[PDB]
Amino acid sequence: SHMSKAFDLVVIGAGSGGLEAGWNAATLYGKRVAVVDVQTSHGPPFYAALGGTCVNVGCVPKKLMVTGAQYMDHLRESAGFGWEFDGSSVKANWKKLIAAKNEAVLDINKSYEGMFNDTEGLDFFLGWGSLESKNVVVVRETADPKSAVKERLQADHILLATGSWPQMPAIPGIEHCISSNEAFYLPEPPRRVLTVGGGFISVEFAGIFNAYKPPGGKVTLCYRNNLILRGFDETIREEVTKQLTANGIEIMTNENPAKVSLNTDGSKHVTFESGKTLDVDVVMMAIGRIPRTNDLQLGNVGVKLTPKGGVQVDEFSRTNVPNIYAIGDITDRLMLTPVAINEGAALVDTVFGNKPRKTDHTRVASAVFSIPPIGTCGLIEEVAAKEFEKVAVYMSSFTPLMHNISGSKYKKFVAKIVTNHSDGTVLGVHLLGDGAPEIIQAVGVCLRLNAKISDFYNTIGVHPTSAEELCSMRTPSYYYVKGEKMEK
Amino acid sequence: SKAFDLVVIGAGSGGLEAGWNAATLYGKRVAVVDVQTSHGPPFYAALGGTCVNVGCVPKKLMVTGAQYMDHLRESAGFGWEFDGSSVKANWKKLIAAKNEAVLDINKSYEGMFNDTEGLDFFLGWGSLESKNVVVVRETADPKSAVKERLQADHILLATGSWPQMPAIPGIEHCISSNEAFYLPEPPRRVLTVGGGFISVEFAGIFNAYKPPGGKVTLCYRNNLILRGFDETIREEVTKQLTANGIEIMTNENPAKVSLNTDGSKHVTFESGKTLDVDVVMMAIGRIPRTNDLQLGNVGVKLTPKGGVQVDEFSRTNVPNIYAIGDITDRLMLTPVAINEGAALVDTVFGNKPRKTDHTRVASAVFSIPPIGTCGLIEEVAAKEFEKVAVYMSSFTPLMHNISGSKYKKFVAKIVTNHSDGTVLGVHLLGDGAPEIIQAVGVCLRLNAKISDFYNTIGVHPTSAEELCSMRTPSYYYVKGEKMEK
Ligand SMILES: Cc1cc2nc3c(=O)[nH]c(=O)nc-3n(C[C@H](O)[C@H](O)[C@H](O)COP(=O)(O)OP(=O)(O)OC[C@H]3O[C@@H](n4cnc5c(N)ncnc54)[C@H](O)[C@@H]3O)c2cc1C
Ligand SMILES: Cc1cc2nc3c(=O)[nH]c(=O)nc-3n(C[C@H](O)[C@H](O)[C@H](O)COP(=O)(O)OP(=O)(O)OC[C@H]3O[C@@H](n4cnc5c(N)ncnc54)[C@H](O)[C@@H]3O)c2cc1C
Ligand SMILES: COC(=O)CN1C(C)=Nc2ccc(Br)cc2[C@@H]1c1ccccc1
Ligand SMILES: COC(=O)CN1C(C)=Nc2ccc(Br)cc2[C@@H]1c1ccccc1
Ligand SMILES: [Cl-]
Ligand SMILES: [Cl-]
Ligand SMILES: [Cl-]
Ligand SMILES: [Cl-]
Ligand code: NA
Ligand code: NA
Ligand code: NA
Repeated sequence: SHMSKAFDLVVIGAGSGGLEAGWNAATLYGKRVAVVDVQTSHGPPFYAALGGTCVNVGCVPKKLMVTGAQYMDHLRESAGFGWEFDGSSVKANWKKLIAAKNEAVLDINKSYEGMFNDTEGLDFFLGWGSLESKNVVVVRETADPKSAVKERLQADHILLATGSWPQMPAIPGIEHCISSNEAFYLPEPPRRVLTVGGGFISVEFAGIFNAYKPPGGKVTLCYRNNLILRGFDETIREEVTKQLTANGIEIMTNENPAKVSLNTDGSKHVTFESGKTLDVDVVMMAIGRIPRTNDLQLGNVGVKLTPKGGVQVDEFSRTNVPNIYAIGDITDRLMLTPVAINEGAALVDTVFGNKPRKTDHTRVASAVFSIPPIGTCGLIEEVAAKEFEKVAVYMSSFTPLMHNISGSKYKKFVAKIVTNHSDGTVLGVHLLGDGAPEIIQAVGVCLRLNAKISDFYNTIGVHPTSAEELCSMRTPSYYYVKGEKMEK
Repeated sequence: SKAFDLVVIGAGSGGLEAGWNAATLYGKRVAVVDVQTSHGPPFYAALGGTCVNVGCVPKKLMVTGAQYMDHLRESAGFGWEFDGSSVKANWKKLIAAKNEAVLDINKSYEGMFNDTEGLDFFLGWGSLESKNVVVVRETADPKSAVKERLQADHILLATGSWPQMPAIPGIEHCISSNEAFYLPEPPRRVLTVGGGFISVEFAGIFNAYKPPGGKVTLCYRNNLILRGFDETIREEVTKQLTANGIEIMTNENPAKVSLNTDGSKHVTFESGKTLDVDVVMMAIGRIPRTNDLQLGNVGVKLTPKGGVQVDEFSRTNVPNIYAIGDITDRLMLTPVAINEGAALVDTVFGNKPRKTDHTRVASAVFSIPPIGTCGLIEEVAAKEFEKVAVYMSSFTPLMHNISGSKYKKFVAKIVTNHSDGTVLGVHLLGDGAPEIIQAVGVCLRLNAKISDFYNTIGVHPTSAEELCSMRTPSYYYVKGEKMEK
């Protein structure tokens, strides 16, 4: 006999949260830390890898792809500013985009491999981790619990940071579908695609495919309810629909796939609940992400799950079992890279540092890299209204000037500030238009600072920008007093 | 004769706000005077002011059109394929395009005049006849035909500013930005003389629209362009403009310009260096526009510098004459004039004294790539506070690894008061900087601490988020001296 490798902390999942935790504990509390993940670089079969979802199959590569997409707009829009070239000569090369995105992701993988190798107290382990018991973490050959054990890891504390995975509805033909995962690796651009879901990934991939589809190509997005983007400011959801339609993407609302069968030429025949049908080369299922709890064998130690099925955790990320924590998408709060980063740091502060700290989950700034994009932070009006007696809304939506010249007149900029009209505290900011995501960041700081609308208007404009619009609104566009919209 | 509550000389940023606010929010009767109704030669500025006619609005659009130079090329990295050899930058098309945008705002501003009760527009040149009387002559010549005398309870000087033309031999062969907005064809060779934003912004505009064998040279008399801006940013913007083909001549200054028979220009510098160019633009400064105002008649006092003298409340030495905007010669910014012009009206036709706050004012340079800035630069803060800390981040973003523009570093710097952690200045370079900085302005109004920044959760992926992920200073200034203690 001989000893198992021993750690202060073992983290399952080398992603947005786990990596911040592992890093913080190794470089700032002098701890020995094990991080398990299922591949060392991006791609099939498991897509996520060293770096996590954000890095291999999320924020980073999609943003490249959305930048890739924006050139369709750019090239068209430049004629207005006098640019001339052979429009007939223009083709959008997917192969070449993917190959770019790929090796860029690979550099991030390779770069984090090197940082493990270079950081004393931080080691990586390739495989599937699970819980044999409350202080033992087994790393196995595959997700199957009968796969050969690779190593047993003795751990004082255990960090569950496995993230989330696409939710695939049980319908006939679901095997004929794909997910965000596979989208990143289509070998050639789909000609007709249907993205299923009215959420941020679907809306996003739609514009991507929209830009890179060949010939008489068509992109259809569908949503089970009236209006895409549940959770976002309601003017934005409408504007963004009209703008997605304008770039030639079509929206199916109050529609939901019920089955998919294969056509004899390999294409996809989709029947919705309503009897309706649609033929596409690809069906991208993007209807929700579910916490990834199944391979962890949490039964072995009895970690309680919420009804929705995420790892239940207190405001400090602790499970019903001492020394086991969870952060990030597996917890089913806000599914965002920076919330997982801020969650892991805080956990490590709490447990290894002198300074206990908990993640603030309100007033989190976020974006949607649609074309144009949304930038948002804080409460939307319909929520604000329920919880505050008097709520004011300030609004503005010129179609901006450059887009009068550029040809895309359909490209509005909406800006919205939602306030507690009783003292003027800004509860929420909601934007759609070019630069929206870049603008919203400091608004985050503003909110954490309890900024009042008076603080917004009293600050002096930067001209000429779209952001200056936010310091020009002084008169409310309308209100809500106890629950009810009014206007005066 | 005609007579009024408020008479405004200059239908510009400051004055048209002043006007409208007095005329609509207070029911007062108002005159506004300008020399032209729409944009362009001969007077360039016109109804709408500098910013609309020959300022922010037109340059923004032209810079937006320059950027497509960068855009068209960077599209390749993302797999866009097209015939590169068929690419032409059509200047006349952009100028025509810019001209209708500007023309339209003019027209609708004249639309606001004919729609609005008790605010009237007057064509011609304004001048102080008497402390209650404004003459509108037909031209700047103070001996020309009177068109109106306007009886003026209160008077407003908002005639803006004008390009400074140094009195060197053959100065007459140079243009300023005014003419630059109207050039019939894009120069093959251009010298922009000046280190400030107007010179820089135009440098890059001509750089994109230059015909095939062309070259944009910029000169500054001192060592580094953009005095007043963050130094890391000045040095970077310099390296990045160089990589995009614009030559920066530092430590050089024109002593004269003489005209060649083919129309071009022979620029001779103090150093004895010479360079031949198609156009010489002069953007070395902008002066108060007070020559034509006939101020002598009442003795409104100007300073040593030449701007009308004013207190915190825009008031001149002469009771009931006031001055806002560029004419006063502080912050030369459209939104500032607009703030000045409206606090004025509130402090004069209402409840509360209101003073425009000149500090911590966010601003931008629309260079390629753009700067956005707010609050103090580090050297100035090391002279007022005892422990200054500098927070720094300078990666070349990934989209630019893929793009081909590996030289496109994003710079993000926070200057702090290290004793309490108050942020005093935030300086940005890179795509988006002018948009990012706006809400930083608000922060700086709410007393933001460096920790108020790191504690806010970032939006990913954005450049902005870098402002929210700096916790350890890169270096310091201790009681004057720079170090990493
Ligand atoms: C398509 C897409 C686009 C997105 N775009 C954005 C965006 O633009 N901005 C933004 O803020 N957020 C975005 N997100 C969200 C962001 O990716 C996630 O919120 C974040 O990556 C998850 O945080 P996490 O800590 O839970 O780590 P994760 O990265 O999700 O998980 C880490 C790792 O756990 C591993 N793992 C799973 N099971 C095991 C096993 N038991 N053993 C070992 N390892 C295991 C996985 O391989 C993975 O590498 C996007 C997400 C997706 C899917
Ligand atoms: C190239 C350039 C780019 C610029 N870019 C920006 C920018 O991006 N952002 C920014 O904030 N600022 C910018 N500015 C500066 C901004 O334009 C000015 O600060 C602003 O317009 C000043 O407003 P004002 O009220 O003082 O008067 P102005 O807007 O300058 O208007 C003064 C008016 O007075 C009129 N006038 C002059 N003499 C008389 C007379 N005797 N009788 C009657 N009328 C008269 C003029 O015709 C003019 O319309 C830029 C300026 C230039 C030159
Ligand atoms: C240069 O600093 C780093 O790149 C190290 N990292 C830090 C500080 N936090 C992370 C958060 C999320 C991810 Br995904 C990656 C990091 C990286 C990192 C690299 C290697 C091992 C752990 C963390
Ligand atoms: C279209 O904007 C308006 O509602 C009227 N304006 C206001 C409120 N402020 C201005 C500040 C600077 C300038 Br330049 C222009 C305006 C316009 C305006 C237009 C015409 C006459 C007076 C004011
Ligand atoms: Cl292709
Ligand atoms: Cl759905
Ligand atoms: Cl041309
Ligand atoms: Cl100079
Ligand atoms: Na190591
Ligand atoms: Na303002
Ligand atoms: Na942060």
